[PDB]
Amino acid sequence: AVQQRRSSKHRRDKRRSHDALTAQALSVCQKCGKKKLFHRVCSCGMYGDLRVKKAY
Amino acid sequence: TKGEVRGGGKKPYKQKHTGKARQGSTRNPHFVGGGIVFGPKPNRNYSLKLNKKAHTAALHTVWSEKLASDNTHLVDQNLFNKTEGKTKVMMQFLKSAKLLDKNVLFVVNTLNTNLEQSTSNIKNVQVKHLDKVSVRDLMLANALLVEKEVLKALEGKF
Amino acid sequence: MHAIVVCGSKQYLVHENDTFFVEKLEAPVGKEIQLDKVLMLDEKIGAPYLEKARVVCVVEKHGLQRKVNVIKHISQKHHLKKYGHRQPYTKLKVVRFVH
Amino acid sequence: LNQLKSVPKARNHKTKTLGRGHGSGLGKTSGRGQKGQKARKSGLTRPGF
Amino acid sequence: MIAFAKQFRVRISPQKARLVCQLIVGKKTADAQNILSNTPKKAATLIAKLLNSAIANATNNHGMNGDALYVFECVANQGPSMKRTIPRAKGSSNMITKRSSNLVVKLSDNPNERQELIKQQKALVKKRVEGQQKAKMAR
Amino acid sequence: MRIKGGKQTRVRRKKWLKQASGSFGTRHASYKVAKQTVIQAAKYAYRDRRNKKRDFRSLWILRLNAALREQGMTYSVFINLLKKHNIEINRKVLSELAIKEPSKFNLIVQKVKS
Amino acid sequence: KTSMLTKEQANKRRQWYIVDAAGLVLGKLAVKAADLIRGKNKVDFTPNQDCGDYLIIINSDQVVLTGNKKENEFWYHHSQYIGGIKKVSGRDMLKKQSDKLVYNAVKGMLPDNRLSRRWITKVHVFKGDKHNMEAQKPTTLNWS
RNA sequence: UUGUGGUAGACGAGCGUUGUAUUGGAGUUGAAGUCAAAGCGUGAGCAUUGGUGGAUCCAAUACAAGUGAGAAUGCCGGCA
RNA sequence: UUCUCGCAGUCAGACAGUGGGGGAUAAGCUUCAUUGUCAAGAGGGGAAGAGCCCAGAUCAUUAAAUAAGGUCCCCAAAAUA
RNA sequence: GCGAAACAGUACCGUGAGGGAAAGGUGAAAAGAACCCAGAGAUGGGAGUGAAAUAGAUUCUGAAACCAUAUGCCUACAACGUGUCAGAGCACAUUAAUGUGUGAUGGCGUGCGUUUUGAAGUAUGAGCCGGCGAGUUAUGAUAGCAAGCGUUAGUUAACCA
Repeated sequence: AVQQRRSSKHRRDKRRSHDALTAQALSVCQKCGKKKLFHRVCSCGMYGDLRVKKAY
Repeated sequence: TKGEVRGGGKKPYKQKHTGKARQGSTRNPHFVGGGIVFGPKPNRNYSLKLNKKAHTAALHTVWSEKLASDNTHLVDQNLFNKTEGKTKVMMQFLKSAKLLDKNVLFVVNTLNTNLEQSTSNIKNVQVKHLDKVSVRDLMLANALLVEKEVLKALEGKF
Repeated sequence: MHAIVVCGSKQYLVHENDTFFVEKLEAPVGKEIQLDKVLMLDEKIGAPYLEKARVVCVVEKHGLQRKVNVIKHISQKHHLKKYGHRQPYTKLKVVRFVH
Repeated sequence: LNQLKSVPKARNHKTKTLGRGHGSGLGKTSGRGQKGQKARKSGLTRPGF
Repeated sequence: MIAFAKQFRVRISPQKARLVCQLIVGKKTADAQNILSNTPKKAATLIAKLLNSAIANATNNHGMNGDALYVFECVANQGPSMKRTIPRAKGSSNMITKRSSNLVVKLSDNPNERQELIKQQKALVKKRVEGQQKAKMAR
Repeated sequence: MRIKGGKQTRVRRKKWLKQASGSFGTRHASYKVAKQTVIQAAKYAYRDRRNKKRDFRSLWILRLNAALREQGMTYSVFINLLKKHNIEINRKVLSELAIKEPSKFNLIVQKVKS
Repeated sequence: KTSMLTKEQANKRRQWYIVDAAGLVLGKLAVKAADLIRGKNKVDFTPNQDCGDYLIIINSDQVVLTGNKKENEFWYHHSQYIGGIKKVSGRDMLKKQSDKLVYNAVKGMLPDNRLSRRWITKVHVFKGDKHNMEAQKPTTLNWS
């Protein structure tokens, strides 16, 4: 469907206002020097302290 | 004008099924493509009729103003000589005659070469002959050095 | 204590130590004017108009009213007549009294 | 009366331009009503009509 | 305290860049670098590299604290986008645009560095008021 | 003789823009719509220069009549009392301000007694 | 040029009052409540400076109505649905809510204004005389 | 004294812009154009200030106007 | 309002009354003569408004006295019998 | 302004006759941002150059509309072309000016043309900004105003200097 008139910028910004993005959850990774996002693996490839997979 | 510009007369749009203006031409004077019918027209006369009686009356009045202006002191034929084209001595003369800022006009009927080689380097001075002097040129100067032979001829001319 | 004066067609209740604007009454700046078309100064009133009652006032400036832009128009009929309005007035204040 | 001062004696009378201006007439109707045949280009039919 | 880092024409829509960077404006870099290295956004690496270059310039080229720096303001400017024609059904076409962006972010050290802008604006309007006053000082 | 002629039009449009300010967003930056809103505001101003002048009278009359009926006598009978005896010309606003300066309306209400 | 009118700003005061409804009839009590709340009884009335006070109306149920009116004129309330008109009579409202009836009457009697909604809730109306609203030290202003 | 609504429509009186003729002025101490400001104007308009700007412009009188912009489902460029 | 000269627009009108033509002495119907209005001119009363009633405006003024109309409250003005 | 200030009738369009655009500007002299830092690099930042780097090759300039963010204020029970006049509250202090900036609330307030009997309209037109955009001239005539001449005036056309 098509509106008979152009949409006001105020509904543009007000409707887009719901698109605010939440922040990421983080953790504390001690042996690897990383501030790792929660319940994931760190840049060292250690998830909960295990060198499960090689760094490179 | 419309037909003076190059371009084939045809409708780029179909007359129906188009929401824009009619636009029944590729080029249209409301475009930038041309077709202007209101511009410079090279057909005017650039002339206006003026009778000789009124013109002669205007000349009589302007020469009356000149003689009454009093800043029309007389000169002689012999004084037009004594120089080849040396304006510097003539410049000293004219500043000694308190003319530097206002235009200076010379009247002549003998066409002396000494004056014409001079007074032809500065916009503040120019010579002109009685047959070719016009009312504007007379009042363009406000400062004239008049010769002695124009007097009787001008009086007899009326 | 106070007075009521009539300037133009408007009444003004003025006490002491009060400054105010009124209509232009052809008064030079810094001069003293006795005002007579007054009413109800202090237990003093006359029936049609108050008699033998005045009030001193001192003018301090002449001014012009705020320039309003009166653009009176008839729409769809091309009427668009425009004018700018400033109205003269005098700012003045009373001094002590006079009766 | 010089080039620095030139004023005529009662000339430059009332002119009329019908293409511009709207606060003093001479706009779209241009002082000749509306919907006349003469409003179309090249009106003013032959005087013998 | 400018600490800016201009980018000048990487091809990305600033509409999404503003939306992703409200979450980092006014906050430090230590708590932001980790999250930007982890956020699932296209401009994450771009903004991370830009802020790293800005920090390097601030520390080396000028010399400041680093422990109290934080993003002063977001801005993702709209430069010249590029227009390309796309064909469609029934021999029709549309004229779509691909957006670019200028990225520049200043870094501030104190809880201040905003008010002096108003102070200097007031100064430049004052010098105007003395300029106007001097106009009537002619005798 | 071709003249670009662009500065005068932009100056006139700047003046039109400066006619009003602080409007509802797009209105204070839309030239034609701003002009129309300015015209509507001028109509408001003229119509109001009529209405407020006619309505101050009603406001004063009401605010007096409230007290007068709280004093026991209506506004119209008060006007008649003025008319029939001791006709004192006074503004309804000034009778208001007489209340704002207390201990003086008592002189009026004792003077109205014929 | 200047005779500027003076009205108080940011100055407000609201008192508690007591009014009866035994001999009263809806119209006169309604107009008196309306011009009391609405400020038509203050020498210093200001349209935007809290012209209203607090009112308490007691024993509304014994109000007298002129006979068949109680079943002649009907009070309707329409819901969001078709046939949503619920229609009641005077005898029904007299035992269920006449305080709401006088509420409706005075709200339709008051100007439909942004402040009038705050004006209309300034009055506490009860069919009895034993409740919490009597602990605010009210004033016996009846027939007012 | 009479007024002073006013369509189309008639009249009268005006303002502004470009440039030519001249007088005159101003001009890196900063022209034009520019934005910004809390003026003067009965109106077409006229200032002032401060910063950008980097080199002509304006005051007065006439003359000739590609001489006066909101609409033309107008045209172009950019922007939604 | 008569005379001359210049410039035109105007012949797609509408409403109401008074009296008529048609029709159903029907229609906010059509066409008419007169009266006024709107077009071309706004306000106040009619809750709303081109034609209805009172009306016929340079502008401004925190003034008064009135017309139609109105005076239980909305919404400004009164009561007495 | 020749369509064309440039490798212009060019690119491009059709298969072909034919149709047919756009875009110029560095600084004084490039001395064109050498050297360092970050990054893969572009690039950015320093530093340097230079009178100036709001002179950085993105280049004479840089309004509007368009998109943002922030100074001070208001706003999440409210029937509004969102404004006027009153109006606190707040934050200030000017082209010293009956000061400015925002406006809780009160009173009231159904666009601009267009053609039209008559449109606030659900008739049409407009997304916005900028630019551009439509009563000239020739030969005469009519009438007015003004000027000149003047009652055997006056005018010269073409034409020559």
